[PDB]
Amino acid sequence: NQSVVVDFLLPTGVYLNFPVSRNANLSTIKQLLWHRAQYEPLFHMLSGPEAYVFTCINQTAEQQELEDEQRRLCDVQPFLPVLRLVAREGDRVKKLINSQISLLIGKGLHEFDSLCDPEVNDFRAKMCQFCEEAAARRQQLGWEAWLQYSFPLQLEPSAPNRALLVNVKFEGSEESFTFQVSTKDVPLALMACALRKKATQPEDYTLQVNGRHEYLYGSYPLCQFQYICSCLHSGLTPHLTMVHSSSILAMRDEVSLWSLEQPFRIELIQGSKVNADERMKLVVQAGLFHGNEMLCKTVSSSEVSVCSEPVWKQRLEFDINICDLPRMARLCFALYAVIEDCPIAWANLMLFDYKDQLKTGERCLYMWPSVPDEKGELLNPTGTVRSNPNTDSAAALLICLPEVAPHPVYYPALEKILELGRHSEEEQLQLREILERGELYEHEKDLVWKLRHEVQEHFPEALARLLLVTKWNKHEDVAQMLYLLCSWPELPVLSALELLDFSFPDCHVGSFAIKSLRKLTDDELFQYLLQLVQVLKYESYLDCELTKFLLDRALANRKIGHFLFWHLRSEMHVPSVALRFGLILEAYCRGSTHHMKVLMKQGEALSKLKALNDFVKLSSQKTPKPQTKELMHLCMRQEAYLEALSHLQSPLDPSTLLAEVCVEQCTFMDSKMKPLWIMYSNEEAGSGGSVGIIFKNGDDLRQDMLTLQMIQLMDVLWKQEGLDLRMTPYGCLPTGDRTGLIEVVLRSDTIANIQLKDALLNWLKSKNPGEALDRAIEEFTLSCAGYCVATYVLGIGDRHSDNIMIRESGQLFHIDFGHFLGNERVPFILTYDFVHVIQQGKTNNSEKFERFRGYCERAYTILRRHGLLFLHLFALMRAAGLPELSCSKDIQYLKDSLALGKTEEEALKHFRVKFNEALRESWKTKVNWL
Amino acid sequence: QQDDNIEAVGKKLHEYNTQFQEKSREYDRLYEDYTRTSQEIQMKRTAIEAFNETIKIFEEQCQTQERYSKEYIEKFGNETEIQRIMHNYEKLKSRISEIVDSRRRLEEDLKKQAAEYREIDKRMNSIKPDLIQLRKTRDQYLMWLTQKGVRQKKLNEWLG
Ligand SMILES: O=C(C1CC1)N1CCC[C@]12C(=O)Nc1ccc(-c3ccc4nccnc4c3)cc12
Repeated sequence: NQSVVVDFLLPTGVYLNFPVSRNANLSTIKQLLWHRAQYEPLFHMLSGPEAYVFTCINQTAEQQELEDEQRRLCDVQPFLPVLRLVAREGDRVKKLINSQISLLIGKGLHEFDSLCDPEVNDFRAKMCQFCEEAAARRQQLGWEAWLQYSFPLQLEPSAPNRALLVNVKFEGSEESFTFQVSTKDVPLALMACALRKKATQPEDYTLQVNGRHEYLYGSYPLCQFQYICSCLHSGLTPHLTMVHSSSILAMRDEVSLWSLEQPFRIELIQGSKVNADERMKLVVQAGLFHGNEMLCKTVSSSEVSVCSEPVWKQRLEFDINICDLPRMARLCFALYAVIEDCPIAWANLMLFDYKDQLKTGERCLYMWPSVPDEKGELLNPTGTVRSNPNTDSAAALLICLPEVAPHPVYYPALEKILELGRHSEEEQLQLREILERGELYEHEKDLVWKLRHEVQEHFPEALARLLLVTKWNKHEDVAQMLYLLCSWPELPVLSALELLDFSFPDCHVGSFAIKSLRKLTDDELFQYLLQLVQVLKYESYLDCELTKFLLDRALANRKIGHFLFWHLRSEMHVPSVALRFGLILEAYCRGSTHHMKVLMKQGEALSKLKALNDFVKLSSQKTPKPQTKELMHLCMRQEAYLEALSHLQSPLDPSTLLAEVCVEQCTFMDSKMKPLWIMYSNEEAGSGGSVGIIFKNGDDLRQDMLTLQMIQLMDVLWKQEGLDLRMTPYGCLPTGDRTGLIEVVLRSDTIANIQLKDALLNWLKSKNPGEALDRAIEEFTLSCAGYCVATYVLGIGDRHSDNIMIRESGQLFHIDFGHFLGNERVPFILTYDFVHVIQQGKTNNSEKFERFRGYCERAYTILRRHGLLFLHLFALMRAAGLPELSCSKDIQYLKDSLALGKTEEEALKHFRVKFNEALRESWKTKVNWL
Repeated sequence: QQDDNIEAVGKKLHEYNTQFQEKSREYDRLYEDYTRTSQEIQMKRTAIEAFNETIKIFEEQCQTQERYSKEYIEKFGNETEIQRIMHNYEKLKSRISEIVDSRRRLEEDLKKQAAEYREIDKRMNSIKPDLIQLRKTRDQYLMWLTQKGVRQKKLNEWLG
């Protein structure tokens, strides 16, 4: 029901308990409280209502001063209905942000303090300072810079000389100007024209794509802008708005290590809260690692008897001296259960801490449970270094690092490495052969190591090969390798992407990789943002270069920060990254107060949609669809719901405004998880006046995102070389635990639906009558090619009429990418009914059909040229632990799909055969129906 | 020096594969419960923190009531204002006990769900040997049939 009894604690010590409406804002609750407090003792002592602020305990267990009193008690969602009156005192700005961050990032800030961890304490101090400075600095500079930050340009991958008409208006005025300008006119010239036409000075304006935060500015012609290019293509008139600089200011405003030759050792002491077979015995297998490489042979404990609290009190000694241990040395445990084999659990530990100090004394590791995979390896060196946050219930291994020296010891500084690393026709042929044309063989490894000065001089791109041949168990070899690395020439982006892989743990390698990624444009960095976030799971320490780099780009570009926020926020349920991701989101937030407000609004919409979908899920199983639909409308229409779901920036595109929910057009889909189909209005021109979002809850959307990201990357690579295959790379955004959003492509239907012989061909006639049909067949042709190559290369099977869609424009696109990388080889696939439409209804139309074959072939050719980029991006995504992208074989599938082990012509000849066979297979499939 | 028929080994491949797929689905169900239970325990631990923080402000209010009342309440001939102040303070004290009672109730749930967590992980760790043995066995039989030169399409139909 509506009302809730609320406990009120007054600053005099007096206590009131009366009921209030869940829907009542805190301002309304102040008045009712004062009205009742006057009939209670010590009233006269109190100051006025406005002299106090309500304090509650929110859902994240923190105290929150509720400064915004236009908020409903039900929105505030305090732990128990308890409100305390306190003074408005001290830094109210600091107290409000700290409270908002906690709610926004999911995790409460207090949970960072509770750790009593210097490494967390130093990360928060250093990174929050850096983000606050960058945001203060940002507040100084001029509306243009701030517009570049807030609303960076959406350009066609250009970054035809026709002329067309453009509707223009001014800010706060119903009247408008239509007039022709050139496709190649820069945007200032459009501004000057509407200024003179207003009168019948212009650099203190900008052009807003209206109903949107998409602005047109800078030295770029009209056709290079996505809004224009989109408008040109459809033949629709762009609609703009002139906006005065002052209106943009309105928005802006509101002992040495190498001396220790004694071998490295631990005391294994005790296990804890172990859950195992009483009949069996327990073993702890231990090993040292640097990336994937064993630094020495593994060593085991004795077989102690299975119990909750097993005790070893054993010493484990390793075939390596302390002086040999590289910076990123990693001690890796697994608790095994044996008779007289069961991996129980595992835990890894860095030997040097975040300040470079060799660790000494008792350390208590809270283990992660082992999963059985195909590889079935003994230890799990790729695993996280962070301790399991379930510290009360989770298994644990107590061990003791020994006191190796009277004074504490650090890994040597850079200068001391340069010192040790300074002092050191025929063979060119064996090296050339080995490098030029992936796993090397130990005979090759010692040659590459010998001719390593030759690799830096003649094969700079082979740095990665050289780093693996290096013997990281020998400090001499490490010192020599790092000496070269400091003088190594800058590698291109493609090479640097490879160096972010787990095989390269050393901080000087990550540093060097990031140095070479600093040349990324914001556009290109956007294409790899998903892979760069997953790579953080391989990081050892919290303060790392890749984190600083990502916060630098997030603070300088608001779009990058938006998608950085959501990639991190959607994994805050995941215990292994919650802490790391939480700290980055706190720092991000402190450098991004404006966007905090946008993300707060988006977070509450999603919270309401989760609650809404959970209602619809239940009802579906209780009652038929039309009355569930009408109950969903009733629930949405409630003041709180409707306000939460209205007037927010799209999480899918912050420049898009989801303004007015269209309740009667809202529904849900008949899929398992009953995903909600939410419709919205806006102040846009035409097609974009109406927009839709699918809120999905219960499925993993990460597979679809990766797939759509890769189709988006393919489209850019294709468009970059002057081929537009009319793709539909719709937005997909994970937002939470098995939760995210999908952008509805409107004026589209599934092929099954439209087929209710020339049923597609008719549907295109009815949507493109008369002289529009030739365009619609070309849209279909070009898109069909693109999605034929795309699904082939990625290995996406299970493609049918229920998961393939046509746009009224004619464009084909795919949905619900469940599978990829074969999860046997998926053949290249031609569907007869698509060949039918391509041929213009004719049995035989060679002219057209060859053009479709070239589109497919040109497309397949452009992806092979960029195939290493696909491999490197896929290699980093292994960090995400998707079922279908686990291992070298899943990577191998792309090398074979793109045929990267074959010459360009050989590849193109093999593709042709597969093409031809798929055409012959096209006939035999269609012949079997009723 | 270097230390049965195909249809029979193919039958056992089919069996062992079926047993393996079944034991994978079983383990998978437990790993949902393990993950779900880990998310619930964590939520209960933060809710316990939320109780503690709620009680902390009630005990500050008591402290406030006793300090702020005393230095005032010497003004006695209103024995009437005094009983109102005390009864109001007894009303506050009475409400802490309800909150304490609720926090204790939640502490008992978590004690139970901590034990469920430990059982899931126990049952998970007694299924792993079966699962792993059943995978390695499945793979031994594939390797044998491939060596014997059995065609991929006969293997495919035994794996389904
Ligand atoms: O089910 C509905 C109504 C209940 C909401 N509808 C309304 C139009 C046709 C249809 C339909 O009957 N089946 C179906 C399947 C998929 C999409 C669809 C449409 C657009 C997308 N865009 C991106 C990603 N996925 C998309 C998926 C749309 C539909």
